[PDB]
Amino acid sequence: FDIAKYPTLALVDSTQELRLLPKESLPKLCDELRRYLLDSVSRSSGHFASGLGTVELTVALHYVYNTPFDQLIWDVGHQAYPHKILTGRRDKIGTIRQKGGLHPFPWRGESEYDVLSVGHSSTSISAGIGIAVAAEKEGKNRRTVCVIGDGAITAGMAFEAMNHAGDIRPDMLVILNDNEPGTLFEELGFNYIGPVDGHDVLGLITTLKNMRDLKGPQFLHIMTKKGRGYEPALPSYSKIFGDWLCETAAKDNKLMAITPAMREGSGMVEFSRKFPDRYFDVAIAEQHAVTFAAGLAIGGYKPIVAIYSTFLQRAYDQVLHDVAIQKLPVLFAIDRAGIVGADGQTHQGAFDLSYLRCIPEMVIMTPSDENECRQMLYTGYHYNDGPSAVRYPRGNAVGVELTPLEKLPIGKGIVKRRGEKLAILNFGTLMPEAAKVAESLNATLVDMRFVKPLDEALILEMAASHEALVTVEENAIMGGAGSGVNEVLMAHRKPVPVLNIGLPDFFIPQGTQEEMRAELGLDAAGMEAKIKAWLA
Amino acid sequence: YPTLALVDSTQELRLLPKESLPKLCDELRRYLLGLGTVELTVALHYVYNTPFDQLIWDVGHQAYPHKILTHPFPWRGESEYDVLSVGHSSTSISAGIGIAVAAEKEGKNRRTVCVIGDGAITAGMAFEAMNHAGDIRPDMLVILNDNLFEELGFNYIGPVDGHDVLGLITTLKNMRDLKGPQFLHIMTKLPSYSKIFGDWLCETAAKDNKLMAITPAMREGSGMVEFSRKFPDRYFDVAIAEQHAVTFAAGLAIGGYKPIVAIYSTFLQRAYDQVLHDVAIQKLPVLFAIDRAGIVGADGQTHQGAFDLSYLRCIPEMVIMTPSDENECRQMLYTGYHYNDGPSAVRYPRGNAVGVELTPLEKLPIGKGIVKRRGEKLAILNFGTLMPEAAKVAESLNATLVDMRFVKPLDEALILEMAASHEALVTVEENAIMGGAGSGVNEVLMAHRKPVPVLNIGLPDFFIPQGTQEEMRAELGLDAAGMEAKIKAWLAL
Ligand SMILES: Cc1ncc(C[n+]2csc(CCOP(=O)(O)OP(=O)(O)O)c2C)c(N)n1
Ligand SMILES: [K+]
Ligand SMILES: [K+]
Ligand SMILES: [Mg+2]
Ligand SMILES: [Mg+2]
Repeated sequence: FDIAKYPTLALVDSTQELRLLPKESLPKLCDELRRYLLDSVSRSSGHFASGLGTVELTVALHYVYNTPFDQLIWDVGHQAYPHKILTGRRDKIGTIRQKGGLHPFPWRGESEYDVLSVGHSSTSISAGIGIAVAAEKEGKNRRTVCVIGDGAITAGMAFEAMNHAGDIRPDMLVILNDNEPGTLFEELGFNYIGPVDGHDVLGLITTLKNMRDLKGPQFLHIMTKKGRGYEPALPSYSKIFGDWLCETAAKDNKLMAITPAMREGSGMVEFSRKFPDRYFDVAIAEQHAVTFAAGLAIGGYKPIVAIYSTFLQRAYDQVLHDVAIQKLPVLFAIDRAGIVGADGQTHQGAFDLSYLRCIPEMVIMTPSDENECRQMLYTGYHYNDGPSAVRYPRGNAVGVELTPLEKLPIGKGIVKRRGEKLAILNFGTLMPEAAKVAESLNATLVDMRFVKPLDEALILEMAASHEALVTVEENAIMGGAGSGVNEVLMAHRKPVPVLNIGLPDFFIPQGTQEEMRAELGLDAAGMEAKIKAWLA
Repeated sequence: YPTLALVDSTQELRLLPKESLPKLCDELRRYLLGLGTVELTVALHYVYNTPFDQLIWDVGHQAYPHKILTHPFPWRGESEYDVLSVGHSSTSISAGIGIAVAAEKEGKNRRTVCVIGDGAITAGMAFEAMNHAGDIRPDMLVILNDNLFEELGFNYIGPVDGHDVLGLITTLKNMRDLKGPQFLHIMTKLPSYSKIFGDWLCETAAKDNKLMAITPAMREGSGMVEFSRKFPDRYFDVAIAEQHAVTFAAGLAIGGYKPIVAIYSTFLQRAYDQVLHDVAIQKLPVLFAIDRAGIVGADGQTHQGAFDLSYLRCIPEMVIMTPSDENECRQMLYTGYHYNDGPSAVRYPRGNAVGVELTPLEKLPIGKGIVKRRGEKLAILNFGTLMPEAAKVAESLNATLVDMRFVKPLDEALILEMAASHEALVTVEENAIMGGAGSGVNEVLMAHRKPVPVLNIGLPDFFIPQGTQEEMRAELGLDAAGMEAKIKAWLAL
């Protein structure tokens, strides 16, 4: 790279080299690393911003700790760009977030300097304790350290971890990256130090050096500048939801909406401002969000849990045990359903149509466009026999016309086109492509609307009038909606070939949503090819 | 029981004179003859206007006295005095602040009180609940039945004697008009699969230094008592924290050890995200010993390990094994333990094993089922411990019988071979039919466009009620006679 523009950064290709530089040279390095971050990564990545706040902390860590031998763990990892830059990926940083480029967050297979693959938050301390325990048994003096944000240390996990750490007392350092006190951490069993200036590299080095050597659970609380923030993980469906939320809240006082620290992402900013008394941000606590909704439901209100498909994974037990078993009519507005894009593997809303389907009493809806979305939220909100869910992708609507809200009959699909030989059953926002395939193959097209309960009569009807069925969904094929269709046919002993089109059995790689959907054969062309190969 | 006899409703309890209450506790305590919440239960129903005021018990395992003055745990559909249906722990505070906020907006002065044990306050969801309450500050009382909070946002009171009936009454009454979140701290006083698991653990821990066994507060339940005593340095009880349990295992694997997470199928539901994000995505070889898989019996809907094979199955890189007997179980534990390319799981039911011969440990080829009987027209694919019954059906209908062994990856060749060899297939599993093992079988046949009819036998789409395992299995048709009857009717379609 521009060796003359960054004379000091140039002297670092590995942390080993970095540890060779003299202390007084570090402040200058930090300046070059900060400028380099702003000059090489596409601003379209947003996370470069979160990285800015850890520049000094990262240099201090790799200078004091013996990495990659010592184990460094970043929570979430959206703040690890400088970490990647200082660990042999300086000249590859410009490709981060892109298809075939560096991972959006630390990834174990990408580098020996990445100890834990992260994306969801609050996992650092737990894995960290496991790592420190192994290091202690190893007996080679391997050191452990975790960097966790003020927001991430909000999850129950973090508490379970810290409480456990407080008991077995492993030699490890937990660094609180506070960019928004210590009594709690001391009560939990940690030796607390801070708050400290997180942008004083030399000050952090001498502090880190001392604590790296101390025994037992150590906790350093630092403060970093938050900056202007970053973008969260035809109107978007998030805005559709938000708008519906506001208008519904104005109609009746029973609406209560909850988010686990994703107000903006789920499109609830305007809502939270106009109805502060109907809004709840439980912090990064998906588990409490759901059971809190149960309580509200029990108390006679109508709770709505706004949660991403990927994060809803952490509240599975509350959904099933605290809401489903009790038939509590909680409405789940699941955003980021399907492939989410740049965030990659750790954030795909690839499994909700499966893990939710095996749950008794659960009603699962999948809108094909923004009007259907509104109608289903409406239906879900007025469905009081149990829990209901409406899932939608990250992205813009199709631009359809919006009709007056009307409850949709539960478990009923609707044929959109009458064809021959082939009947394509669509579940979700992949409809536009499915529509192209049907028109191109003169096949029958059905918008299933409900994943559960399934419109069995309609399935049986399509099977009886066609040679083969094709199911389309943006979710894992295994256990998903198509799988549900197969189950119905098998039960009635009407074995009609069914091609289940959906997500393959591997975690979906990062890239553009369009770019990744095409690569997986989830577009008109790709789908027709699959059908061709299958029939062949 | 002269004092208790005068109590058939909590309204009658409130009519009695204070001085009489202590005698009631002694009687109530002898009637039962858990008994450690007698004094508190009375105090609460005596001071609070229940069932108008909402009383929430965490876990419910110790709600017997509560039920007398009023299912194994409090169930909303049973009584109106059971505000929240429980089973799993740490839900009280969570649903409770939800109920407190509702009561706040209702404006009818309805009170909210949650009773939680010291074990339940170790769960991550209790931490999230208290934090949130300390923020929005709803009017409510959390009672810690002990047999930091001020830092979370609560006004702490105590400690106080939990066995002093009149004492608790006075205190509860004194806190009547205290606003915001209040916290009252009181002080109170034939082999089974679980067995083969524990023995296997001890045996294995004696062969290497890598094994590490973790449990989220269920030592005896998972039959690990012996192991904890013989290999204290390989045992880890992380309290009621399923999430941390799994991610802690991930860390042990990253460090070079071979972690084994011993957890109930129901509770594993609470660590779903850690299993998927912290183990599967990193392809870390953690082994999961899933106990109480299938119908557990007396514990009811809140403890049924019924979705086990459905939620793990959609996860990429996951290896799922379903022992048909105790010998298979040890082979699979051994296999899963030495499978280093990713996470593996071995699920087994609560209760006694079949009584088969135990053969020396040997690795099983991943994703390979085995044909046990070759019949005609029908091929029965078994997944799990319902095999004895499935075998009876096989002999009765002269059907081919196969022990699939793996739920994932499935033995596709065997499935395609069987489908080509018969007119129909029948899958048997003690898991929800929807998204289960058999469902996976359907998927293979369809992907190959070889649609032979398949009869998926498993648990129905409703939470199954409490009752002995045999009773529930016979009632659901997971009986030999029930299965055969199901097959006949299915073929009669
Ligand atoms: C379990 C989980 N829930 C939600 C998210 C979405 N998320 C990603 S970043 C973030 C906030 C993290 O806050 P903090 O650790 O203080 O870092 P900061 O946002 O200040 O950069 C959230 C909610 C997540 N990654 N994981
Ligand atoms: K509802
Ligand atoms: K293993
Ligand atoms: Mg922060
Ligand atoms: Mg207790």
